[PDB]
Amino acid sequence: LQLRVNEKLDVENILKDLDKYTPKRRGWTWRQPAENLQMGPFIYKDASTPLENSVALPSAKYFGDIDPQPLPVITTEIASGRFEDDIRRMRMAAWHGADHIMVIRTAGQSHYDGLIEGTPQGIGGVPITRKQVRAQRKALDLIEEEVGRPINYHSYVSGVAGPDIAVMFAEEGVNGAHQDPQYNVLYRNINMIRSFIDACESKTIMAWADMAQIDGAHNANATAREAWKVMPELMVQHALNSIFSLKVGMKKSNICLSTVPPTAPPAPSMYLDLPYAVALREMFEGYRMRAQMNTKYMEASTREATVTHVLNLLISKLTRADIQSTITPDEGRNVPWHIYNIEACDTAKQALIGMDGLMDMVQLKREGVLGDTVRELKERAVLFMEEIIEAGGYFNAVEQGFFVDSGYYPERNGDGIARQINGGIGAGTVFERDEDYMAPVTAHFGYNNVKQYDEALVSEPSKLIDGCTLEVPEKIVYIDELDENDNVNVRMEETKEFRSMIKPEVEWQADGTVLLTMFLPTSKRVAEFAAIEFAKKMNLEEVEVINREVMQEAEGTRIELKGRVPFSIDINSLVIPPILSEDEIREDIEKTPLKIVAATVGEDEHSVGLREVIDIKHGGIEKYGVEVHYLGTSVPVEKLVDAAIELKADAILASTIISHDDIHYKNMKRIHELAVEKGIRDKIMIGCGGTQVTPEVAVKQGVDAGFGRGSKGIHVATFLVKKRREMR
Amino acid sequence: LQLRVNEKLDVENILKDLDKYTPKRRGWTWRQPAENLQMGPFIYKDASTPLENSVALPSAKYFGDIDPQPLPVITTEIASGRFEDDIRRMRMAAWHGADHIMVIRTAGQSHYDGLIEGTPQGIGGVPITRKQVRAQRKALDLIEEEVGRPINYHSYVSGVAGPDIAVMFAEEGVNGAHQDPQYNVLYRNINMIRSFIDACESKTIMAWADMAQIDGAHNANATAREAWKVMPELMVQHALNSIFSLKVGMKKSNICLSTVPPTAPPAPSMYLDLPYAVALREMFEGYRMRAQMNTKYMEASTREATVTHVLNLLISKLTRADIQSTITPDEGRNVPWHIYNIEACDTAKQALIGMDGLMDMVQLKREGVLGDTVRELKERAVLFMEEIIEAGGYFNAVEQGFFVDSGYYPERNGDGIARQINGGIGAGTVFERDEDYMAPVTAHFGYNNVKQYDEALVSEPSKLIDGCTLEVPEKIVYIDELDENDNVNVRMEETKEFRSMIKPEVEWQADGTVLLTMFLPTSKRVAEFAAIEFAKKMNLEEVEVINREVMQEAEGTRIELKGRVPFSIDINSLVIPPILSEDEIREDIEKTPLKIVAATVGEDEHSVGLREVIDIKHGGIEKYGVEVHYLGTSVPVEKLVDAAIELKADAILASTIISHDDIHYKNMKRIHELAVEKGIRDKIMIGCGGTQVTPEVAVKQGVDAGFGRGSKGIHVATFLVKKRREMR
Amino acid sequence: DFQQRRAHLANLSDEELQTRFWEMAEKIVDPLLDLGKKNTTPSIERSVLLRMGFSSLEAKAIVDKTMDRGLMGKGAGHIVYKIAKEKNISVREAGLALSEGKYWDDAIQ
Amino acid sequence: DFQQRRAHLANLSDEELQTRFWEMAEKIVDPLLDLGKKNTTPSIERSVLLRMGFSSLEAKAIVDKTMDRGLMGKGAGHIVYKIAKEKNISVREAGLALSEGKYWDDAIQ
Ligand code: B12
Ligand code: B12
Ligand SMILES: Cc1ncc(COP(=O)(O)O)c(/C=N/CC[C@H](N)C(=O)O)c1O
Ligand SMILES: Cc1ncc(COP(=O)(O)O)c(/C=N\CC[C@H](N)C(=O)O)c1O
Ligand SMILES: C[C@H]1O[C@@H](n2cnc3c(N)ncnc32)[C@@H](O)[C@@H]1O
Ligand SMILES: C[C@H]1O[C@@H](n2cnc3c(N)ncnc32)[C@H](O)[C@@H]1O
Repeated sequence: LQLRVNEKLDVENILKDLDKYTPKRRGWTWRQPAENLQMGPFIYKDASTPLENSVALPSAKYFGDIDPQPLPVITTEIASGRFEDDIRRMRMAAWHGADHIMVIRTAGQSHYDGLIEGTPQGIGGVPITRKQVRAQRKALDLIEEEVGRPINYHSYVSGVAGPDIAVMFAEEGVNGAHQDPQYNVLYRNINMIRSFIDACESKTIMAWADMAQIDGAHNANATAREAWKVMPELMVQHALNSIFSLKVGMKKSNICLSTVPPTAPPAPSMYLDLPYAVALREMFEGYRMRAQMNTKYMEASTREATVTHVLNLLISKLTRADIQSTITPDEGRNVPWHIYNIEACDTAKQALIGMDGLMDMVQLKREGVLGDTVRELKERAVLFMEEIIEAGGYFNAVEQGFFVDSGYYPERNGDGIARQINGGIGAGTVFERDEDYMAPVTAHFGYNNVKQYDEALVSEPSKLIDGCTLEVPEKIVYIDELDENDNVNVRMEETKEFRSMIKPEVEWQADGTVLLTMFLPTSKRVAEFAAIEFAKKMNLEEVEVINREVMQEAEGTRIELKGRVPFSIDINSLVIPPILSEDEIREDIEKTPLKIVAATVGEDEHSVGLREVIDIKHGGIEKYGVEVHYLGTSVPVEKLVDAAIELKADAILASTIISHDDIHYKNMKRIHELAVEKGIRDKIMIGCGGTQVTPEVAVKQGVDAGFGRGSKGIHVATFLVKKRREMR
Repeated sequence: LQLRVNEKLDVENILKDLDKYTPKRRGWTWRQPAENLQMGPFIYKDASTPLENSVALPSAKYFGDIDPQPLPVITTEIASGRFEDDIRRMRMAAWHGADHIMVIRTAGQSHYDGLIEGTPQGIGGVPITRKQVRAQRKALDLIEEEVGRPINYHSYVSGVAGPDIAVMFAEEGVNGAHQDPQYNVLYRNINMIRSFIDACESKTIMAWADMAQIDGAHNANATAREAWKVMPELMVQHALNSIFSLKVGMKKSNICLSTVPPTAPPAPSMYLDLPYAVALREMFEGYRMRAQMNTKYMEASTREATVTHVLNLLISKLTRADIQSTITPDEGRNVPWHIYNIEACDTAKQALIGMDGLMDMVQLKREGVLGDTVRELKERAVLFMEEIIEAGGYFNAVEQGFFVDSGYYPERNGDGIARQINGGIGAGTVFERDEDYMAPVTAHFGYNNVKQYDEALVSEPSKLIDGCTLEVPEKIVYIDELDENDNVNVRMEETKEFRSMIKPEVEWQADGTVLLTMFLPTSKRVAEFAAIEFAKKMNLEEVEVINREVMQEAEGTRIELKGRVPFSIDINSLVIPPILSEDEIREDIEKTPLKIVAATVGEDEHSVGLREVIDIKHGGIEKYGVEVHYLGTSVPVEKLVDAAIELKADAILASTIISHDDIHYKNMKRIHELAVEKGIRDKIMIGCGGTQVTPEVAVKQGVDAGFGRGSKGIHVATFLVKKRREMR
Repeated sequence: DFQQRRAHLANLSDEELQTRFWEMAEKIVDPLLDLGKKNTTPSIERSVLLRMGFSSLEAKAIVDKTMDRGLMGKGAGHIVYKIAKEKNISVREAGLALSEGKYWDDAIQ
Repeated sequence: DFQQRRAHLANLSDEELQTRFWEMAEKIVDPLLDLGKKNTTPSIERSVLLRMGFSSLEAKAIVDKTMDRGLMGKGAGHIVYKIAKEKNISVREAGLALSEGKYWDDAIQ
């Protein structure tokens, strides 16, 4: 009920009646293919259904403002700690094509040994609670009906409270989530016996909810010393989670490998990463690919990130990507901002649309060094697996440091992370099930003695209680807030203030950050500190240098800084006034043709300025179909006016470059008077141009239009067709 | 005389004694392949010789700051209007890999009927003269010895004064030039007979100088209505200049087609441009390919520009580029700034290197839809030529408006440019050569009757005069300046001060410009205007909005603006203060192991903070090899102390999140007391952390270090290895 | 080393090699799945309680008390269920009671 | 349209089509090069003068007089050269003078 494209999200209203919000729909949605889709003048081969409302690429303006959408689901990651601001960004992202919103959790949420409740402020992520998931799912319902296409809402099931979250997620219609028991062990040191036992249940629940599962293997890129060495391990992590999840009962089509090309330039990254990508699509046929973009080998340049991303996207197009997640170009510079999520989404769209149909024109040289390297990588993985069994299994393998090691398997440098079968978080919390163990709910993995009560209900253990919450959503206990001071209501109350002053933001309301970019002709360290002194003198505060690039050691340095604006702008204090297009102009001249006579007048030999506004090269009026009779230079006003009569013209266009003793205005007078003197004056137009002309002062000398420095053919063509139009 | 990598290029000295300067080199230089070149940990297949001095890409730091260089010569376009400023940018561009520097001429130079002299200020380009040419070539001679690889200097021979310019470029070292007699007629309306008779001489002078020639075909992209319909015209313009140049006597290997891929997203641009590219290269085997980047379907997003540029670069890689030109990604936004040339050079390099070896793994599907279109394009082009002949040749074709028509040849829409064989600039300046016509000079094309003076000199007509300037540089007449107000020295005296104070600049010494990017939560119009007011209030003058991007209609809009900083800074008034790496910390702990006990202490159950500075996931000390015994939460202080003795820990790290009643600082004091009491205090390192911890206050409770908000493993591991060292 | 080690795999066809990869992957995981069948954890029991009608707060309390009495092997949910039936009370009441100390002696019995 | 126009190419191979394209390109430029062989221009002639050791200010002036007296057909360089020989003075003497109205009588003679 609502959403009007010209009105913002009523975030306040969104936060109301969450206790009553039920999700509209369940499960993961893929995009709808659209075979041979025509948009404007083009036909696309790898497109999905267009959006109902959306913001097209800037250069879409040359093509009817078409917004072709590629076939992969597109991810953007939004999680600043204030989900209530983030909700606004989600709306921007969906307009720019994002259909998979990933909410990273407040740092260390893996460690919470149960659900948390309400809307505390997060740190480097949003604290995941029922109320917050409802806020956003509710929000994304409104945003998705508007854009016209369903959005997959996504977060994380990782940790010691996986089963708890999987339940909450499954009730609230969370569409996708990450779950990898190996993540918990390797990177959070969750006891490994507890991690694997919990996953069985977590995955069982996610299967119920028909959610997309993403794995944890991107982590091995980040923790590898040299990521181009870690591919055997990735294959192993992908395999182990994949088959575990399958045997639990999750569908092959919901199990997605999280696969990030290992390297970036100046490495030869296509060559190093492409065989990995193929080997992976081949060994893992059946399963889904979630491509995601580089973060390891990335710096403070948004340009550099973007370029590397297009190569990431290329690897995806040359192989296969079911999901293509994105990383914001500022990720390694600053906590992501609104504008950079949007950059990311546009880049993914742009690049993938650019490559529409590419695989009908390009193919892999499958035999050749590609084939050999693919065969080699597969062997390295196989050997990793054989050695895990030789050590006596997965647990022994982790205890001996086989994972997170810096070697190119089978080389072991001996610097892995060894977890201890008896150690880690929640070590000592596994409990043997008795013969009479029972759980009366849908979607329980383990041994369940239901027969001791009812033979018949074995296949639907929930019946013992006439629905668990997966059947009877009313048995869910919603908790609003547990902390009276640290919550969304207190925070929103804090900025009722802005709801009609205005100021910038990057992530939170009125947070006042802006980006400053400048070049400074000096060494980099001097440049850095000089840059801060300029930003101070522009009244910015909390000034930080966040990118330095060297142009040349001596010649100077590029510097970006972010700063705070310590005041606002009253919108209503703004003076804001209340446009013919090149094509409109061209159609006008076809209907009624327009004819011109033109000379550089007096004893002036300077020919270029006039030529500039006539030759088609730089957008002169020749471009718009105008017919031009050029009489050269030093051409007396007399002969120019006689020539307009002679030729039977619509306009005189003269140039005055020489201007000593205002001879350039003195010669406009003439043309006007001479044209009066002869009588053509009202039936013909007269524009006049010059270096020292002022478009004001030249209407003053009798003539119709004046033209100074910078005049283009668009300007003189504009004039002609609008005046002509005052008459006829 | 020198050049030192930390001293700024001395322009004034460069400007001295120009009447004595000769080129060090003549002719064009290609890049030298370095087969299977190894740099850091990688081998490169399509690398060329490295540079002796350069700036590597940002992300090159992760790989030992290698700076691999690709096969094609790379271009950047530097032409601000003041060549003396532009030299400094050339140095920057060169360090960033640019080895072809292209100088766009002042607007309308084509219309100057002869050489101009001195150094007046250009508009939209550099006024090309012998002085300005000698200055830039002299400077480049220095900048190329610095980086350790020859740089090609390039400008334009177009216009009425072709042969005058080609002579001057021949004499003065210019390494490459644009020259297409079609450019002159079609886009500048110069008489067609004059144009082709001049091209014969021009191209001969260019042949003599072993220069690379770039043609004018790209212009047909700009003047197309729909660039994807313009291709058969393109093939035709490429042929005519190419065969013409061939028969004049230019080497195929110096004849470079100017080929820009015609489309850009959201068109299916790879699918459209890839067959053209292939067809062009199949047909013009033996000729050089000068790839150039798209400017037609471009806007004010640097991001958008940059991404389309990568697809442009993919096109080249999938086919061939002998020279790869670059477009600055600000080119639809402002006249190119220093920093955005450098972007372009980095983008070109980063993409190409990232595709190194790419064609060993991927190939064209040449049979199938690509070959069908390759063939069709070729046939359309052959029919174009047939009709030209059928029309009675070039001159009739042009008169009948065959060129610059918006139709998809042979579709003709009737909107072409028609030039008059009788007409245009320089109509009626063609003179018949007589039987006794003679020119006593080298590199003259036409009928030369030297026989009437000496049959022996027929092959060496300048012996008649004992060498022309081509043989006797000594005879060249150098003109310094013709105008004593508008020259390089007046401009230089204007900014003599700024040469120990500083300000920002975008293209010209102390021009004071900077960029400001911001998001504002309101519709784009208001956002634009609001943006202008914030810039005003920031002490910026001459403020223009240059880019507006809609995030969403209501939610907000990204604005970018340029403006001028009216102040300067003295580099002395600046207060500038005078670090261990990851590897260093890892090395220190490999060699000397480091065992820690840790706990959240007292009754406190908040565990996350401490694990977050420990688990390897977000950079906690685990990653460095620290042996960590974790005791859990609510661990009494004494327990943690006894644990440290029993385990022989080198340190205690403890967390304290609850801070009611200063209980954080208190348990800090009680740990130090207990340590002292048990007589291990000077043997042990104690670090204490938590949300309300102020390090300074922590140290005052007797512990060695305190850790607050935003602490990371690197902070903690840094203090541990530092303190332990200090301790012994 | 890689050369020496790969020797046995050097004659496998791609599908021998791929199925072998997967076969071993499967042997590495079967034992982990077995542990998941025969064992439980407090998160599993808390999650079972969520689904039976209880809050997070309430699940914690029931499970914490379930561990104190060494009853995990029966399933916290089972406890709540059996108690409900031998007091002729609702699931929702047994569990709330239990979450507050009542009925644990009865459960042990 | 296009499909009709192209019928006579349909049977050509890729090699014969390339050949045809270039032989037609050369037919098209041949008359243009010819014009080159047999004609000169103010720009060509200033460029011969530049190469004979004259500034551009000089070369414009000599060419502007040569066009005036109708002798472009001989070569402005030629004119300078002949005059230098026949008065027994240096090429630049010949030219400097010619550029200011002297010896144009002698040239016509
Ligand atoms: C190159 C040049 C010449 C060339 C001529 C160029 C040619 N063939 O076209 C030569 C031929 C080299 C030349 C000669 C002289 N020139 Co002069 N020339 C210049 C120069 C450097 C460039 C101007 C130019 O072409 N700009 C490029 C175009 C794009 O700019 P624009 O002409 O202003 O055109 C734009 C706008 O004005 C507008 N526009 C212009 N005309 C029209 C007409 C219409 C209808 C419209 C709609 C728009 C329009 O749109 C255009 C694009 O946006 C200027 C100095 C300067 N930096 O401006 C002097 C300058 C104009 N000329 C000057 C002088 C003094 C001379 C000489 C007297 C010097 C001498 N020899 O003693 C001679 C006289 C020539 C003569 N007989 O008129 C002075 C004029 C001083 C004065 N106010 O009297 C100038 C200003 C130099 C100076 N500042 O001292 N010079
Ligand atoms: C999540 C949380 C909890 C969770 C904790 C779950 C867990 N496993 O940790 C639960 C939900 C368990 C919890 C319980 C309670 N909490 Co609480 N909790 C929070 C919250 C929202 C975030 C804490 C967090 O994890 N932050 C993220 C981490 C990464 O940040 P961090 O701890 O600061 O760690 C960083 C630094 O401090 C530093 N660091 C920290 N320790 C150390 C140690 C070393 C050696 C080093 C080198 C560095 C270091 O490094 C980290 C980042 O790099 C905060 C509010 C807030 N915004 O801080 C309160 C808060 C701390 N808790 C509060 C309270 C009152 C409670 C309860 C009493 C509420 C109740 N039930 O009545 C209970 C007490 C339980 C107990 N027995 O102690 C108050 C404390 C009030 C005060 N003035 O002391 C807070 C501030 C909220 C508030 N403003 O009311 N809550
Ligand atoms: C063949 C030719 N001659 C001269 C000029 C311009 O020079 P005047 O203003 O003196 O006519 C142009 C225009 N060039 C755009 C360059 C593009 N950035 C490129 O990559 O080539 C031209 O194409
Ligand atoms: C499997 C997994 N679980 C949880 C966390 C979050 O970690 P805590 O709750 O343990 O702090 C992460 C970490 N990063 C996000 C993924 C990345 N942004 C991506 O695009 O895949 C993780 O990889
Ligand atoms: C400090 C953190 O502990 C949780 N929490 C659980 N119970 C309470 C309570 N009674 N008061 C405050 N916070 C509580 C969250 O409300 C909060 O974010
Ligand atoms: C105004 C333009 O005219 C040309 N020019 C040619 N001769 C002269 C002269 N004696 N004084 C000034 N400019 C001159 C220039 O090179 C200048 O830029």
